[PDB]
Amino acid sequence: MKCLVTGGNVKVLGKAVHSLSRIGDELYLEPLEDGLSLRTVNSSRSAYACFLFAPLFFQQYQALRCKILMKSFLSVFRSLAMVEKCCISLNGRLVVQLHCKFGVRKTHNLSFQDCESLQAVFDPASCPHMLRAPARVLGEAVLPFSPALAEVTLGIGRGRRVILRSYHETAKAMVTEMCLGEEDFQQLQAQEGVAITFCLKEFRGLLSFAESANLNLSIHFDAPGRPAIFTIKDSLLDGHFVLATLS
Amino acid sequence: KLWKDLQEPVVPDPDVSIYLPVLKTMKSVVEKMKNISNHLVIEANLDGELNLKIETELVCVTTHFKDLGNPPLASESTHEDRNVEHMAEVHIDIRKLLQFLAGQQVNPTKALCNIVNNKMVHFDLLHEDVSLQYFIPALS
Amino acid sequence: ENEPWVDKYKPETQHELAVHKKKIEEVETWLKAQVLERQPKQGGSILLITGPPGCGKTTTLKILSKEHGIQVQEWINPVLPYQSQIAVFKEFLLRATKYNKLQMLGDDLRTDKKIILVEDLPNQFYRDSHTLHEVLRKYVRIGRCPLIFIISDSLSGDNNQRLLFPKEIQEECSISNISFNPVAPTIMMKFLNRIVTIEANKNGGKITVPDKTSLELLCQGCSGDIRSAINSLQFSSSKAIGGKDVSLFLFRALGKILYCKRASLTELDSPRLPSHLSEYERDTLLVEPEEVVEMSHMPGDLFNLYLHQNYIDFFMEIDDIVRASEFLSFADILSGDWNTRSLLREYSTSIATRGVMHSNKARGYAHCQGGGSSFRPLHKPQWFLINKKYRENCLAAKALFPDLCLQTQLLPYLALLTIPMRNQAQISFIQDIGRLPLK
Amino acid sequence: ELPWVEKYRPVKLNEIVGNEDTVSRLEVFAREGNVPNIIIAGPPGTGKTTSILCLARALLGPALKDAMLELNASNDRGIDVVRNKIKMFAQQKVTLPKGRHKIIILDEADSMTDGAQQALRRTMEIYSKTTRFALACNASDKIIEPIQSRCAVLRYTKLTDAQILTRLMNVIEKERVPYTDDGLEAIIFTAQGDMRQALNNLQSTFSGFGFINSENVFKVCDEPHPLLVKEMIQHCVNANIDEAYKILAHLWHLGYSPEDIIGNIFRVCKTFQMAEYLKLEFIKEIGYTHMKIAEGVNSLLQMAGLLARLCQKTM
Amino acid sequence: YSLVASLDNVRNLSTILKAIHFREHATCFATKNGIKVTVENAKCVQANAFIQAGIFQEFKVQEESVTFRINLTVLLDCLSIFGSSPMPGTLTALRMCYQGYGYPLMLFLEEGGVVTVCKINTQEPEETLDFDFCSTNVINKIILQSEGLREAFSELDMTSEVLQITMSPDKPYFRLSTFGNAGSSHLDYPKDSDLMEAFHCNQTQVNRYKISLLKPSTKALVLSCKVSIRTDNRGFLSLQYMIRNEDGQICFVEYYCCPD
DNA sequence: ATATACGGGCTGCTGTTGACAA
DNA sequence: CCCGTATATT
Ligand SMILES: Nc1ncnc2c1ncn2[C@@H]1O[C@H](COP(=O)(O)OP(=O)(O)OP(O)(O)=S)[C@@H](O)[C@H]1O
Ligand SMILES: Nc1ncnc2c1ncn2[C@@H]1O[C@H](COP(=O)(O)OP(=O)(O)OP(O)(O)=S)[C@@H](O)[C@H]1O
Repeated sequence: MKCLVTGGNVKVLGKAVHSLSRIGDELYLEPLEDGLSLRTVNSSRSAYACFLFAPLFFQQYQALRCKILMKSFLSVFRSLAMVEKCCISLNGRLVVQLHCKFGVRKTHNLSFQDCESLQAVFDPASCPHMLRAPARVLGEAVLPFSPALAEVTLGIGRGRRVILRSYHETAKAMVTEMCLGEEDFQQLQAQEGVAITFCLKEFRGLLSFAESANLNLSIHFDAPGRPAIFTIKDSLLDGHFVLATLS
Repeated sequence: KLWKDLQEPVVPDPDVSIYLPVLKTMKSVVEKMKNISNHLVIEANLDGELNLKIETELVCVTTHFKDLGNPPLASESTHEDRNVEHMAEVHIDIRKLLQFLAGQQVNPTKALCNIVNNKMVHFDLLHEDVSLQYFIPALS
Repeated sequence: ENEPWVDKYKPETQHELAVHKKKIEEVETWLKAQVLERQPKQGGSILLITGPPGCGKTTTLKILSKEHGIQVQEWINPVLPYQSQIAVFKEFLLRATKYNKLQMLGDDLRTDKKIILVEDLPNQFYRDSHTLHEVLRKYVRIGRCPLIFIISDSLSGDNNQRLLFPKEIQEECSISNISFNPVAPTIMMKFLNRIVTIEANKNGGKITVPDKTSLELLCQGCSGDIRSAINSLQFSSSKAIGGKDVSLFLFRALGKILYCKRASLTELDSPRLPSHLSEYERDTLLVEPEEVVEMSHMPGDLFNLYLHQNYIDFFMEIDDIVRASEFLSFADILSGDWNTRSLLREYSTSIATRGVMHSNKARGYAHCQGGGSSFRPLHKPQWFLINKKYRENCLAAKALFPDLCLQTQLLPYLALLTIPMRNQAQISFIQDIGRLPLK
Repeated sequence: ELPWVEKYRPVKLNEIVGNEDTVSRLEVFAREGNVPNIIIAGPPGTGKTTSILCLARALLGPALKDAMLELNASNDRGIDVVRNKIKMFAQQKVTLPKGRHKIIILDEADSMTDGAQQALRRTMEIYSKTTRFALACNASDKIIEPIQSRCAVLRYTKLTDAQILTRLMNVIEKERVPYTDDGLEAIIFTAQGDMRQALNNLQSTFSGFGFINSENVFKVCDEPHPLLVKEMIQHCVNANIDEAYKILAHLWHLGYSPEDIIGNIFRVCKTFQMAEYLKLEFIKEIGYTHMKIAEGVNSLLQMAGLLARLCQKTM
Repeated sequence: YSLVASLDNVRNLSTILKAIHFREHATCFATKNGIKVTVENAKCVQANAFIQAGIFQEFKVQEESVTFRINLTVLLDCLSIFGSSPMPGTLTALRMCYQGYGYPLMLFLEEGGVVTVCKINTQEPEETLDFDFCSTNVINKIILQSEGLREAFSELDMTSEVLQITMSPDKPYFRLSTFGNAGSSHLDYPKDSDLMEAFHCNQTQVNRYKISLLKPSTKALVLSCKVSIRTDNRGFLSLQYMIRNEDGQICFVEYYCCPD
């Protein structure tokens, strides 16, 4: 394994690492035959986030699977990704050598333990419904909500419109009924009342990474109980997020 | 049944009514004073002198303000036997004054302080069209 | 040759467990009656599992869950490199109770029923003990899948278990109970014999098999705990070891003190009372009071109170009672200050125990215990409630006639007051003190 | 350099002259290499820590620096940082040839709080396929039951005279010190079990005398106290106050505080061979006298009165 | 009245004192040339300052030198009692008087018509070590900038216990190592850069230092413009800083630490 | 004819130093 | 500690 990242890709790599840290507690590193894969899974295994990086830096695997505590990586790339080059290899130790301005070089040796291969099963083709929209609109749509919320419900109203609500399970709390218009979204294959209920934190990490170059999301929601899929496509970057729905 | 208990607090006859200084400097001084101790003494004079005093077993600090215009008092027949150099200072706990100074963000034009001898300090502010009445109990 | 014998001979099938069949059957019928009668409207529930360490509570549950195809959810404490610990715990609980796993890559797929197992409780739960009650109430309100709690307890020093579940949340939350017992000698004997036979059949070299005479010695000094027994067997088979400390189960220590197991005065050279102390001759004793009191892990001032509560019923004469009472009073005197209360405390307990033991001359004549000692339970001191009532009544007398002496001088006047006055909650207090039963 | 108590430390495992069973079993286990977690207990001055360190060094060899963890009482053992570091070391993977594992040693574990032990007991049952524990302590009642419930408890004992004499002879032969049999007997008598104390006493005697004659040993200081009180109690048993006061006067003129004497009197009295009535009364009188002494009124007259009251009981 | 001192820009003294503030007490030294405040900790680490007579406008001393011990936290709080964020155009003036032994220290502050009076009673003195680092036995010396190590020393607070400093003429010219829970972290600094004003190391030197003693150097590094590192034959470390004020003067702060 | 488990009684009444969660 | 009772097994 040998990767040499040069340019502004360091910032987007750090943002992806931050989103994964916001989702999961451990980081799975897997060199595939077509690039690098970063994987993370929630503690209760109710959410799964994967970033596949198309060959863009130097990718060359084999001369092959690891997992690391994620707080260490998060701290390293929060304090050391503001930096003109990055180098990643596998000695034996994981070297995260980081070239900097002038002649300063910083090296980071880390400890890893053997783990199994993590994967999931998603069927985007099997999903009837489909929704597409720019990420900025959705990010603006989730701003009025308080930062202490747990569950959010997405639905399609009567009249071809979207609706985001606040699911609550006599000292109650506030409720929100934010609504949008069909003229902002670009593609809707929906129905006359199909709605789903999911979490918020992983969605917030997804939106945080998706609010950089004005990317477009894609939601494939199905009947309640079945998982939802959030897919982000870019030039040289693929990402897929799988959540769970209340049944 | 509780409608009477939320009525506007009554304002007794103030022993001394004094114009207040700029709020930012007073807030900064009080904030720096919070570290040393949790007790403060406020003193109001008849010539527009406002004194903030703390006295510990190790350090004693006193801050003076002068040239504060005394508003024309309604009772003009009760000043022939009251010493101008006399004062009606009081002592309060510095935990509720700091909140009141920190909340404000703009300096109004109706900054008034009414001080009584026994157990009461009262603040009057008015900005644009909104009036604020502040009541801080004494006896820290 | 890379794992210990504890981790190498684990029970795969149910029949390889070292637990009595009835307990396994009870856990199994509870779990299977929950699974079979799983109503769609069934709410949450909490199961409590207790027992001394090293009996096999976790392994039997895991085996029974795997046999019937049940998903289990563990709870491992997160590792620090702002959010509170309780916040993380509640978030995990909500996620586990609400949603399910996705697909994984190779699992026991056909699952829609699961239980949550929590063993590694956080420290804040031990320090506070009041967040747990709110968490349990919320779970009972919003629970779907049952919650199983596993606790490890010893005979003396059980503060954590009673602090966590103080008989009130169990009563008002409808929590069940299942208690294990130490493994019987025969079961451990048969399993140890099987293990040593398996090692012997390995051959490889001429190694001395451990002697049989030490094999029951190994099981005798372990008190029904498999893991230390296997560890000691591994240590001893290299060519007694495993002296786990005992806790003595305080209610057993009280009986040991109060029953005075005596001997028939075997011929020895013990000193005798020469001429005039002929009424103080006693038979040989086979108990050390100091070790008994120390091993119960209790403060001395509490042991003396329990002895004072429970020592009367075992006596038959009055003079011995007088002597015992005098000894107890003298033991009390030595601890009445505050600066030197902890410098000298062993004297009081030792004096009280030895006085109560020696003063019983009726019982202390060897072959004179036939017959009696019926099925009698002990009790608890009554001084605590009376003292607390005295203190609260002190305050209720002071602050409300404040213009101890008031209870000693003014309260006699109150007792001879008996006239009404202008209040509502005070007439009840007046009628409280002054209406003691009297014919 | 170092004194004789820390320079003559064994480096191998057969130089230890303590117990014979546990040491041989530990040598066999070091030969094989599948040790479980162990807890060592016993009186001070034996060599528990020496045995543990020698076992670890024999197990690892050249990879001791990067595969061993040692923790002490001077080092902070709270809950947070210790649990974090322990989990880092347990989860971290290292390569070991056949059966050697990673070793975590926590010396004097009795000083840990309940929270530290309760957080530690989880890590000691999962990562057993790549790591193992080893604990040394003095009081074994401090360690909670669940931690003991999965460990092998090895209990040492106070050394006898033969092994002490053999190792002392080895030291003398190494250092070429002229000796005498009665002087060595006196040194062993002063030792009273602990071995580092014996070596320190011998070095102190040899410092500025050049001989280990008994007179030189007693002159350069020390002397054992309890056996004098043991005779005194026997004297007061038979109503011999005149003979009882002599030893008390000797001890008081020797320079011993009342509390130090009165504690030893109680300690010797508990483990004695008398009746029950006499033991009860003696304990009562000693308790009252100790309360009086602790209150501040300490002098020779109080001890004399205590002796008189003890002698009055037997008449 | 022994010594009296007056000034119109409290900020210079305030920042000089804040650059050395990590203990609770300090010892002063008033001499015909100026003040000198020093502090020590663990009998190994020692930090000292210097405020020459050029800064002052009204300075008066009597007879010989004057020594007294003062609490640093209270003095620093009293100095900056008018807010540590003045807009350009607002200044504060102070006057201080010390009337000999056995009497407190006066402090009269004024700004824009507001006048404050405070007193600090002093209980002196202590004893100071003799850390003589004259430039005669110094073997390794370097001078370098601050913006290079702003983040570097900011990226130095972990759960480690020892910091390793190695300097050699060749290969790792100036390398810092930190061994923690996760792993090693090297921060090599080469020569011929924008922050390498003079490299004159003679022989290789590798040493270990305690994090607890060397941590409070961050405050001196933040409010600085240049840093000089010196180490002698034995291995004692001397750090020299250079701070400037608004007027355009220069003051120095020195740190002395001992190796493990 | 012999080994093993139910039944009933416990959380409880001034000063100086130290660890934990925020 | 203490007494009496219901079930597995040879
Ligand atoms: N027949 C057996 N029955 C039970 N455990 C066995 C048996 N044979 C081997 N073991 C081993 O003993 C272990 C039992 O662990 P225990 O510590 O007794 O379980 P535990 O109930 O969780 O104890 P705690 O939690 O400390 S109260 C199993 O995990 C096996 O590794
Ligand atoms: N069994 C032994 N054989 C030989 N020397 C011993 C033995 N036990 C103790 N020593 C001596 O004791 C000296 C230091 O004792 P330690 O082994 O450090 O005591 P310890 O085992 O750590 O027990 P502690 O720490 O006092 S509770 C060594 O240098 C030895 O000379």
